[PDB]
Amino acid sequence: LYFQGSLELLKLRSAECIDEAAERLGALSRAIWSQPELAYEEHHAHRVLTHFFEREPPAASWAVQPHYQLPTAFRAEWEPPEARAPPRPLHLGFLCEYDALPGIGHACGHNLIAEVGAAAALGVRGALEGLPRPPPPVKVVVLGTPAEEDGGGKIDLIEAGAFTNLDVVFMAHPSQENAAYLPDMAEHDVTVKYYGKAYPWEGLNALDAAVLAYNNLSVFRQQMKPTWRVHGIIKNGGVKPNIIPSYSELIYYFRAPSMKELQVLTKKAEDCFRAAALASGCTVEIKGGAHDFYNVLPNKSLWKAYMENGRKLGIEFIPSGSTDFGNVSFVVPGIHPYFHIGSNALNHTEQYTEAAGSQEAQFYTLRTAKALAMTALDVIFKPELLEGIREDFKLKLQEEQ
Amino acid sequence: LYFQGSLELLKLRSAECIDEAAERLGALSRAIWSQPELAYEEHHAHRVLTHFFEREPPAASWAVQPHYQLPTAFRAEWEPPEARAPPRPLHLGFLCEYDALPGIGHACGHNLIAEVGAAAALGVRGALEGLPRPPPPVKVVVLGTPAEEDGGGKIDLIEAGAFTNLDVVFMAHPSQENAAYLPDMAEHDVTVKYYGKAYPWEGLNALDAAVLAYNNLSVFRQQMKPTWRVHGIIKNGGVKPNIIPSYSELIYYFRAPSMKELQVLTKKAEDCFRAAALASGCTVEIKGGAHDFYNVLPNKSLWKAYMENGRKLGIEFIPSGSTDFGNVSFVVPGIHPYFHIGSNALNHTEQYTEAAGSQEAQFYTLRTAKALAMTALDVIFKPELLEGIREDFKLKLQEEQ
Amino acid sequence: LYFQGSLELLKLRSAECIDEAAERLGALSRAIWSQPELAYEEHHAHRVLTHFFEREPPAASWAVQPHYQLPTAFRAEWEPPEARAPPRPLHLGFLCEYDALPGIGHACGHNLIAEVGAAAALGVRGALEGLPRPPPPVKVVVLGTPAEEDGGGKIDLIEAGAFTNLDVVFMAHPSQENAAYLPDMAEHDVTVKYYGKAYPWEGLNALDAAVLAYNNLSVFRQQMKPTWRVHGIIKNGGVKPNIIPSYSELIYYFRAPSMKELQVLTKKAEDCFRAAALASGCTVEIKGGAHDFYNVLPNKSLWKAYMENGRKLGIEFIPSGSTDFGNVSFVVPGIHPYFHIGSNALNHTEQYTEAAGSQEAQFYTLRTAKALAMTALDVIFKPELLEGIREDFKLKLQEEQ
Amino acid sequence: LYFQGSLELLKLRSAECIDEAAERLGALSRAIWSQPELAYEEHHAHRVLTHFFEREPPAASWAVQPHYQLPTAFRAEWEPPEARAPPRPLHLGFLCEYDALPGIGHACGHNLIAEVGAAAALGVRGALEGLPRPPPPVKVVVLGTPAEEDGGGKIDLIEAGAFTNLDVVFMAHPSQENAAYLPDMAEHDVTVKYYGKAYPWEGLNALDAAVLAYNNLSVFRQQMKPTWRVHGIIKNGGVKPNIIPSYSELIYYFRAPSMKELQVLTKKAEDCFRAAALASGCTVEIKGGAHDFYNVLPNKSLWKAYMENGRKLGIEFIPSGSTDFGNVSFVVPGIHPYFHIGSNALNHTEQYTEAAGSQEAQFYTLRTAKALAMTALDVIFKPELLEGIREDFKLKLQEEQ
Ligand SMILES: [Zn+2]
Ligand SMILES: [Zn+2]
Ligand SMILES: [Zn+2]
Ligand SMILES: [Zn+2]
Ligand SMILES: [Zn+2]
Ligand SMILES: [Zn+2]
Ligand SMILES: [Zn+2]
Ligand SMILES: [Zn+2]
Repeated sequence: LYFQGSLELLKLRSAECIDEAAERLGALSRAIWSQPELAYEEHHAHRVLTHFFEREPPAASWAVQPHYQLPTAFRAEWEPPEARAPPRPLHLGFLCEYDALPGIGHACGHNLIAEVGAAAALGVRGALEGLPRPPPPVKVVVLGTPAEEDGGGKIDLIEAGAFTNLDVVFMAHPSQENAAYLPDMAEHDVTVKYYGKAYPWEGLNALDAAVLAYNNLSVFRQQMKPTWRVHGIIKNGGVKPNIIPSYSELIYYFRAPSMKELQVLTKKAEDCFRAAALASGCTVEIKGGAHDFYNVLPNKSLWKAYMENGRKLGIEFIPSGSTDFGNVSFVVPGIHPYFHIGSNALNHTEQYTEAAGSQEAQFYTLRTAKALAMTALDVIFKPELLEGIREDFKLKLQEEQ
Repeated sequence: LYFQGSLELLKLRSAECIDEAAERLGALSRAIWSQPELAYEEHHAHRVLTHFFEREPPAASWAVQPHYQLPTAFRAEWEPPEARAPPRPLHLGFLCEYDALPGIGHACGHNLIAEVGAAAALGVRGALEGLPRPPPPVKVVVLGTPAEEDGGGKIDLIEAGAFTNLDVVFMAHPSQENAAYLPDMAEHDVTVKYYGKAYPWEGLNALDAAVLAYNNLSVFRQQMKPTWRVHGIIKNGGVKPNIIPSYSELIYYFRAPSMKELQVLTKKAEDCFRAAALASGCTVEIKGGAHDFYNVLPNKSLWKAYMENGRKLGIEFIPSGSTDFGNVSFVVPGIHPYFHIGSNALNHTEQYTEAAGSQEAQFYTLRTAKALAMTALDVIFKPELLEGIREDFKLKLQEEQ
Repeated sequence: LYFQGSLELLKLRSAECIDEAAERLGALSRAIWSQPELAYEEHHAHRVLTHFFEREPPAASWAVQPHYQLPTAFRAEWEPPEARAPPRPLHLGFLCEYDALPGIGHACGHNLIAEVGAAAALGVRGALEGLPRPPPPVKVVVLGTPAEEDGGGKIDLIEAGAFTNLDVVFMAHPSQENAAYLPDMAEHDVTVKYYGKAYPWEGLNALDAAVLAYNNLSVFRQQMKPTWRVHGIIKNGGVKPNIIPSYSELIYYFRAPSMKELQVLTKKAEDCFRAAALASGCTVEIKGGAHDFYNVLPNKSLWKAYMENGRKLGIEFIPSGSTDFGNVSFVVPGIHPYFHIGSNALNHTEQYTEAAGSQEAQFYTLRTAKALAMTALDVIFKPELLEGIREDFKLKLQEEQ
Repeated sequence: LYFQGSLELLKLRSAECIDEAAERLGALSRAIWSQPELAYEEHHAHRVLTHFFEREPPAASWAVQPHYQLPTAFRAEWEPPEARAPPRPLHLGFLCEYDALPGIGHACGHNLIAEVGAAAALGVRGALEGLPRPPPPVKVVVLGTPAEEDGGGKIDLIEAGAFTNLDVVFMAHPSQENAAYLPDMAEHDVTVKYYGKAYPWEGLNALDAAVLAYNNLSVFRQQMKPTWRVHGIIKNGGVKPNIIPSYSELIYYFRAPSMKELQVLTKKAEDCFRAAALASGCTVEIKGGAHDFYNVLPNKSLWKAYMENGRKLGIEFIPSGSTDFGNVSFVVPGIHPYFHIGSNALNHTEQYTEAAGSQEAQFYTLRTAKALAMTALDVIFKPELLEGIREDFKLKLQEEQ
């Protein structure tokens, strides 16, 4: 309330600090949206974002590390520059995504994800910078995570230990409605290659193998759990009709709400692929993807605290697929709310690219960044909340084996 | 020629003896045709045929053994009753078939097969009975072989040793044209049963197994040798749609021109059946038929001698499927000529039953019986022919491993 | 409260009247459970239930009509016998089901459905019988509806106009948990018959038609809405392998949450069935079931009033498939709550038959009957509720076209 | 015999003229074999062959027309230069093929086909050049026909009228054995394209269409005539698994021994392709090849005359697929004998390329060219043969509708 240094007053400061930075935050979104770049090729977005945190006044007050582990990834850190000597500081992480989609551009609104992560972290710092009483030990960490749509850049960062010292991690994703949580499933990719032998009696038909595998999985759909998903293509199904195909290649991905269910679904698919080899006489290589994507672990305490802030900002509550943030949420407590940006268009369509770059989307983006920053302030000043986040994180970890 | 006791004169005697017996031979065909009986159920035909050889004058001059090994099989033997004491007699076999088809009756003309086997043997005896100079040691053996269309009664007789002491075996089969030999293939029967487990996620779908097996074999047809044949049905594909089928059953038969090719074809089918089990998660029982049918081994010497007789009778030369005579032809040299009976109807159709019982078919049946009997006389009096039959039989046996 | 003739006091009377009748209501359930009868064959259950309402004291105070429209259906009615002359009486319906399942008996607990419908109606009458002040014009109607698991006896009753004068209809169904509503989908049954022509070149393969139809639907599953369901069997897939099958027969049922979605799903299946005919060369008969089952329309006012009563009885809130009550709920406002009976066994399994007939299930059955009866009392004495039920019923009817 | 100007003496002259030209004919084969060129790209072979006939002494005695209708086709003509004025001259055609195979080179021995056509025509001219008595009116015509393995260059030449004035046409093809005729079937090519629409419920799956078409044809194989052939590939079966494929493409070719059978086979395939569209909901384009290849019409008189010559040369008598010579044989009487070249390797394999260019193949090639040339001499001097060829050609034309 009207009290010296209230949490409600710090929350107001962070919202004022975000409104003051609206112009240059909009420029940041425009720079990434206008130059769409694909996974691991986000060189321009990496330059724009590293320069953004280097130029925040005072110069070099954000400690920026470009090319952090990945060439297009980065890391920016800020803390109050004073020590006292008590005693573990709180580490709060904010993620920026910035990879686009082939052909249609930023049809997932990833330019706004970079903006919202930068804005939230800016707002937190400004609320803590305007504090007389020595501020609690906090480090604001920003991580640029490339290649969300393909590869999974967060996973490469996890393998470098980038998340081992974070206590909470925040990010947000533009969608069609406002929701503090939405079920993103685990995912496993696979590439299947069949090899036979090229009169047609003396023939092993690798095209038959591909078709029989397709038939095997198709009838299996009747026994799939209703939450499971299986999609795939025949990449190579022959070259010339006068030669019996001695090579075929399929590309599939499977999805399930948990890792244990995903392993069961993957094993039944493996049987379907191996059966086609047995029936055709071909040999088969089944090569899984480099990284499995994890389902997103929810955190009741963090989500309930986030919704209470958004309701004050005026957000009314009620996705794209699977994200490498699920791997993050398995090692650091986090939230990944989806927000609406003034459009009815669907994600990963051409009309969403229009909305993602529109002037009208800027209001909704900064508003949700305000909600993230206030939620970070809650964790900083409510120790009962921090233990609540850690309790919910520990319990959900056991239920996922 | 016009020489005392010429082979040409004995051949004429056998034709006269067959013409004299035309009336009662026609009655024999009529008795079997008018009362069609199925495999192993030919009780009436067994009575008619045993009574036929018992009534041939003088009474009991044919040594008849009813219920020989099988209830509806029989054996009849005749030899010149005088001994001399020299020295191995020649054993000449003639087979009678007499089983019909379900519903359509004697649509394969099996009544005429019984007639032609009885007639040939009658003609041989009459040619040798009217001989003054002590006749060469010969035993005429007639074997009633039931269950040709299903089961294979000749094979049951082979297992009892019925063919171990025969030197040559004769029979003939009514068809659409006249041919001393026609390619009957080997055959292997199989019954495939799938077992699963009965919400549908917790389900093993045995109907999927049947359909996937069908798909597996269907695409395999492109790589089958053009002489191979595969036919099958889904006998049991479920009972009620609201229960996931936990049981399915297929019935298939495979055909190939040789036993070595048939084993290769059977092994690829086995892979197709097992792949469906792997893809569906079901277990599978693959039960082969009680008896595999063999392809018919030709005998150049016997066939060339048969065609030379038929040409004298006026027969001009150029099938149903697979016959257990192929198993016989692997242990005794034999011939299985097909003959035309005055009709364009196809075997195993309703209109062939009409032809098989017609008066017009009697002329062609007795004519081909005349050709068989003269061919038997050739073997009896041409030792160079007998060794030629045995040489060709020995060589063909090696080529079939 | 402690007021002369309170609704809370009438609700207590109905619970006392149900407890007093527990012994003979248990006997009623035992009589149906011990003699399981199938659809349209429930002659013994029809006798037991008609005799039950005829014996309720005073004799013939329930007006019983046996063999109502169907041979095993019945109708029982009671009202206060006094007229006043004001003015439309309220008609309250209670349904009794009593058909079992082949082999496993009453694995859906339908004996308890008959009991709960009889008990609810008994409790309502006893609450209104013990009233001095002239009671509001009410008619309690009980309808025996045979053949729920097959055929749909309620639909036959709808076609006779049995529901045209009911204002509200009640029934309850034993399951695994307590829920005032659970989503039962619409359903459409179909029987598909393929006709071809019986050498195999001159052949139309009706078995191919069945298998191709199966393949057509199987790959379609990937594009089915996740709430849709398709299940089917190959009833007839051939008779003998040596005859090319000229006839095949499939039996399928489809489910969708609305009639509009069900028509779309049925049309795509029709394309899959017709494509198999085109590909094989066969003709096809597609024969839909005699009666389509409708999805169950919820009624917010009735369900919220029912849950408020159950909470007082001690019921804690949170199915089998599709029911012909959905057709009823489209013409009369109704509720179809599911209740737990002391077991973890699943419906339509052998172990549920054990629970359905157990002594332990009697407490839960009478308890839910108490909840239904009190809910009926709410409708009788709260005119604001009756209009609320009619408003919600009218609006839901428009959303379903 | 030893008679002035005997046909046997002219036949000897043609064999001597071919032996004298062995060195430069071998060089011709070597020039084409060492520089393999594909269909319609045979620029170097066109230069070599046109220069060959231009250099035959006396210069320009062969009237050479380069770039005849096609850029790599050619035409060379020779006749005795003297007129007499009687009266229609005999036109005798010899074809040269010279296109190779992708990757493996001249694995069909087409370099030897060019050689044998040049050699036969050289031998005919030399036999007629060494004649005093005015020679009968004959024109020797050589036609370079490119693109046999793809496209069908003879068909392009037929459409230009190149064959309308030929009386007999000769060519020969290296294989594994010596045969005056071998059954080459008719062929029809087709390209099938499926178009759908890209959540997956709102999806038309063009990949399903391709797979269902494959299933439709696969089960049809059981009812195909045993002489029919169907082969095909899935050229395009998707691009990325996360997008439902809205486009697929198949490439198939069908073969049958006659055009009437080929139309029936093509119509059943058309049904299979259209059924997949109906089942999937996609639209379909079925585009047949630019040119259908015809089966080769035999000519008993020409073949019997050819075998009588080859037997004198020492050839003992007893393929690759389908050839555009079948279209030629439908408008001009011709023969297309296959000859052995000293190898057991199969056509269109890497080891056949070795044999085709070997020194050992030259003897067999020149020998068969001798047989062709003597057969041409038979037609020139036996008018009874010419009418016999024309009678057999006319009758076979009616049997093919
Ligand atoms: Zn995305
Ligand atoms: Zn995204
Ligand atoms: Zn038969
Ligand atoms: Zn037969
Ligand atoms: Zn039920
Ligand atoms: Zn039920
Ligand atoms: Zn070739
Ligand atoms: Zn070629």
